[PDB]
Amino acid sequence: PPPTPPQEETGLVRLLRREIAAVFRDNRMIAVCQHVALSAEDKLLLRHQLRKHKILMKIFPNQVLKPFLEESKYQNLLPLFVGHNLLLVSEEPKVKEMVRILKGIPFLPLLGGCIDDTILSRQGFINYSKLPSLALVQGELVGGLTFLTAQTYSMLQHQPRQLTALLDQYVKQQ
Amino acid sequence: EALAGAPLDNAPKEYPPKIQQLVQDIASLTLLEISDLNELLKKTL
Amino acid sequence: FKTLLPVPTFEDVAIPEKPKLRFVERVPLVPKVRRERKNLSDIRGPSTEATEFTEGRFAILALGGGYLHWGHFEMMRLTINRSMDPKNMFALWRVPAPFKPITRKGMGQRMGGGKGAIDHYVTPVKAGRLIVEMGGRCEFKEVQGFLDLVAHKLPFPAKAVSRETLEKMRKDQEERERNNQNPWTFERIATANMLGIRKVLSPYDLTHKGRYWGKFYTPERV
Amino acid sequence: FREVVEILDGKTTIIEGRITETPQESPNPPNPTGQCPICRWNLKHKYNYEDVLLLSQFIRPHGGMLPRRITGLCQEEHLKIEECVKMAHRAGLLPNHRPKLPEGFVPKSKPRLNRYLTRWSPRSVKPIYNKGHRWNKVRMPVGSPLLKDNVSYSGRPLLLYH
Amino acid sequence: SGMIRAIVRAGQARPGPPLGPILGQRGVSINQFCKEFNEKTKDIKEGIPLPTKIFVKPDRTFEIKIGQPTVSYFLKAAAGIEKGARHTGKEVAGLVTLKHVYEIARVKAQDDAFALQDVPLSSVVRSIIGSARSLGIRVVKDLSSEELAAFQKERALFLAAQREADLAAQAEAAKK
Amino acid sequence: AAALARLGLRAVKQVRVQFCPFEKNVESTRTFLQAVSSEKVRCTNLNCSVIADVRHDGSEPCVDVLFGDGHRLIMRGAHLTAQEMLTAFASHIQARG
RNA sequence: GCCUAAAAGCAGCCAUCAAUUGAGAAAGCGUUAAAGCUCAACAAAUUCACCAACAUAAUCCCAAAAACUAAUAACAAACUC
Ligand SMILES: [Mg+2]
Ligand SMILES: [Mg+2]
Ligand SMILES: [Mg+2]
Ligand SMILES: [Mg+2]
Ligand SMILES: [Mg+2]
Ligand SMILES: [Mg+2]
Ligand SMILES: [Mg+2]
Ligand SMILES: [Zn+2]
Repeated sequence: PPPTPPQEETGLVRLLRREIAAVFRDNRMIAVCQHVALSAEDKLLLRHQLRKHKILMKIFPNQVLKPFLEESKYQNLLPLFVGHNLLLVSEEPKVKEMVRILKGIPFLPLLGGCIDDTILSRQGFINYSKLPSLALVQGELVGGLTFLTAQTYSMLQHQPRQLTALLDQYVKQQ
Repeated sequence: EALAGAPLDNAPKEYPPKIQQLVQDIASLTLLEISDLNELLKKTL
Repeated sequence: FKTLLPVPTFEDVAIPEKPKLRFVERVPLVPKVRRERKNLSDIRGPSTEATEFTEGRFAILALGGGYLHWGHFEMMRLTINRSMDPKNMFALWRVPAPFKPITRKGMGQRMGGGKGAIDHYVTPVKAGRLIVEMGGRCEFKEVQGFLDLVAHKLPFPAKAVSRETLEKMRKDQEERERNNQNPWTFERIATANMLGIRKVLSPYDLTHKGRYWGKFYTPERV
Repeated sequence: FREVVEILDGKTTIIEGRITETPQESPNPPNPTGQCPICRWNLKHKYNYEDVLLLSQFIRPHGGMLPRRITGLCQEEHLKIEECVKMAHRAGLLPNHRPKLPEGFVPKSKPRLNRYLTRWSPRSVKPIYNKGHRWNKVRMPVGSPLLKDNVSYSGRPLLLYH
Repeated sequence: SGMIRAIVRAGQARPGPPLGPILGQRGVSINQFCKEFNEKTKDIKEGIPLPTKIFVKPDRTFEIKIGQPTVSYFLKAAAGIEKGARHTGKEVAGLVTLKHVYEIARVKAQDDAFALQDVPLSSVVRSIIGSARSLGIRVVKDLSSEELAAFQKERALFLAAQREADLAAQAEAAKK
Repeated sequence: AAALARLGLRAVKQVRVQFCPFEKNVESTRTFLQAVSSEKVRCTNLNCSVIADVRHDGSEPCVDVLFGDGHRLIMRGAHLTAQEMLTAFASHIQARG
């Protein structure tokens, strides 16, 4: 064949690229699910139940999403965008309500996604949802750090406490 | 640059090396340094 | 997925008043009292006048020769006026009213005795002539689809063409006649009087170049 | 090649896909610059209804044609190869490419008439009863008109109608 | 059976067509449906239409979902004109304000469609403006002291002359 | 999905599709899953149970269809076309149903 | 939105806006009117896909026949040697 007549980028594909870039740069939770062909009423009901938690959904064509993803650092998501796709976009990720609202529908499975640049599967999302909060784990960090000295002091103070316990046992026996 | 290798829990055995090197940095310090770090953490957070 | 292509927008095309076709008379206001001869030169050969677009954009091009009378005029008028859009489309005639008289005789009359009586009037049309020329803010596919019926019902073979289609077919004709492979061409042979073929040919063949034979026009003959 | 295997085990159907080994293309093509398979193997205007080894490369085991999007041939040569396969099937070549019916192979019928270079179908042509005169002759077509551009070592055109 | 869309008045739900034969073919009773509709819309001003969706199950049972009244009715009421204009864009039917448009949006947002769709009041206001321009009613920014009556007298004269011309044209067509 | 919509899928109990989204032969599997989870299949019968099992290290997609004729159709579709799986399932449920 | 008994995208006339990533006050089927079946728009893929085909008379159809061995062949007059 003759040499390639190279194609030009159009305004629509430029807008799509800019939108995908803004999505992947701004928000934190980017979940990838299989867009199930459901009725429009149920789709709007799910829209409302997601807007209650303030997590939105987007849909991008594969012809514009595959090249962007294979060019960016998210090339590990290529086998996820083969069929129908749905990008759940959320700021300040809270996967608990998302898993709860997807449990109510049996044939709508969570494929995967990234939570703060951490690509996880469905089991990874389940583990992240069951995991405690950031404030709670930060409060537990210092506790687990000082637990060594706490157990040290406990062992140092339990020696006089053993006599007290034996004395209380002898009192209770009589 | 690139992102992580997309791990899962079915065969989870590789942990971030930053955690291990931070644990080593903690364990390679004396008790007074650990007390200073704990005091600074309790004051800030 | 599919890229959105822009739609052709028309704003400089001004739709004139009375966009539909006008009424034509079967016999003109001044009927010819003197009977004329049926010259065939008005059909033989290519058309000399009304071969280009004036104000319209589509047209009914006749690839042959023949006669058009009040019946065909009424057919075309009714069909176009009922299948056109007077708000976005306008039409115009490219052929005048029927003026050439035709003589007829009643059955049972032997040959001779004089000329017949003027029965009706017709309009001579040559090959390569436009019949109806239309314009407006419409596309080419719909006007072609709705004018192919009239092109079929016309006596001579006709096609619903436009400026672009006519230019394209003329460029194709020029390309074919200039890249033809055989060194022997009808025009060259007739002009050089090769093989004494002028005994069989006609003096009008020197101009027709073997493309026009009687009333038929074959565009695939270089 | 992919094969669908079905197993019946107590009202339970097991349908599985099995991939076998398929032979690849020969290593040295005579004209590697051609995009089409035949046009690059320089078999254009070379094959015919007699060449069975070439036609048998792309046909289903039940005599079916292989799709163009999977084969890769140019449109003209694909149509020519389809015509050649039809003509070979009608002529009686490719004996191992018919469906096996043990119930229908028993009731033998009238012997198959020996034919070759047939254009139409054996059950869709009506015999010519008028046959025409010399000037208006109803010619009997033989062979496909798509193969009129074959190389003629004898130089004479191929009689497509006789 | 499935879903059926209907637009009936508040309390004027009669068991005749064009509502009778539908539920008759479906299977459910007509008198029972009319009684349910009247007892559910008894507090509504009788005379206004409101859309309803009837979900009929295979066991000849039916459930009703009523929405907010017709936006065409809302606009006709806010304009004070009973029947909208004929030649939309060529003639003026009524005159409403952005205040009335926002009020209609606020009172109609509480419906099934705008409840399923998490849209702000701006979308509903734009839809109301579109429906008003379809009806032919002009929407001025803020002009209502007497201009409403100044246009109303001219609209009344226009509709009176229009009715006279319609009667004259009907008589002419009958005589021709 | 129109085939399963017009075939009358009222005679099925449970349909489960077990797959791993991080494999390289899940195209036909997810196509079949969407074709059987379309809205028309749902409105054809509401007593059926559609389940989509998602794993990460299974590496073997499968489809299990249990229907009340005491029948269990198991299709380990890892290389089969989605259309082939659909037509085989349709023929089987039409023959036994 | 008007007329009509009904005109719910479609006897008709006028407007042809408005949200969703995305759906025309609707380009054909269908009802008396509905309902319902489609087209185009998103998400799923993306072989080629614009028009071109048409019976017939009378005694009995009328050489048989042949798609590939090389052809600016050959056979072919009251023409010319
Ligand atoms: Mg004609
Ligand atoms: Mg929008
Ligand atoms: Mg479509
Ligand atoms: Mg007949
Ligand atoms: Mg004979
Ligand atoms: Mg001789
Ligand atoms: Mg002599
Ligand atoms: Zn080729």
